Amino acid sequence: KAAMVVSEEDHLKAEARGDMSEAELLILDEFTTLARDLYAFYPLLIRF
Repeated sequence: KAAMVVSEEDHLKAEARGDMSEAELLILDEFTTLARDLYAFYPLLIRF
């Protein structure tokens, strides 16, 4: 998940043309999802 979101972000940033902050909003929702997944699993992972 982290790899995909970061890679789409990098491709977006490379393709600077046109209105991009919309796709950045979509990827920021995806990143909020990803950080939520991290704060769901990584606490148990750290404890383990």
